[PDB]
Amino acid sequence: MSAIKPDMKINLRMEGNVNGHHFVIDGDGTGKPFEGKQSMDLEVKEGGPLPFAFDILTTAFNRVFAEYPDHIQDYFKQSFPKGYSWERSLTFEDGGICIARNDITMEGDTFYNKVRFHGTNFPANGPVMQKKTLKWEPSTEKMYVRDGVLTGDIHMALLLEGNAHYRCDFRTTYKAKEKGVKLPGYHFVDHCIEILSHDKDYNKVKLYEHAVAHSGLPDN
Ligand SMILES: O=S([O-])[O-]
Ligand SMILES: O=S([O-])[O-]
Repeated sequence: MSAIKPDMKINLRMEGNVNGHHFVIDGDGTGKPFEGKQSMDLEVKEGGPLPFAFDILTTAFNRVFAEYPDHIQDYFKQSFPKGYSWERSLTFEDGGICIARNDITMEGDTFYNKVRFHGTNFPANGPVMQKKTLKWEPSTEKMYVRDGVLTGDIHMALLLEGNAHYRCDFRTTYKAKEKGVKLPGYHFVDHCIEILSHDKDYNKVKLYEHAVAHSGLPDN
């Protein structure tokens, strides 16, 4: 009923535009759905070298890849073989705003990902456009249903030069392709995302995420 393997390939193409700058990015990677770990090699095919911080894009490059325990419904693994899509708002504290789409589908041992990323109102002297971002801090997503739709909220923070932080609020909606796929209870998903290596101008990046679901206190 699932057909999600313990090892899967990941195939991804992103087209997008931030502060007027258009780009295209390709990803080929591998992951381990049931351990909640994945890794990806990203390559810019148009719009390079990007005039903005690469970190803003990186959560755009699948909650399938998260370790769900048994007492929590796993909507993402239950949305296959047919797949699902998500939509995200990234509200930055200094007025920068991004919206994002991923349409996720499966052929054999490979997830396919049609991704769209649009950003604006980023200040010219901000960390994004000055490229002063170091990494996303690990996070904790909250998952809840709001009018028959699974929703994730995250207080994200980008570490900057000098250990300052640049805030971002995520809200993501998640939508199974198949009707009447069972919504889960209110729960959490810890994340940690990480650029493992990158070339100088970020035309080549190697990314890794690790995520695990939990009920919160007292259970976790
Ligand atoms: O857990 S992360 O730092 O690889
Ligand atoms: O479950 S709480 O009340 O400790």
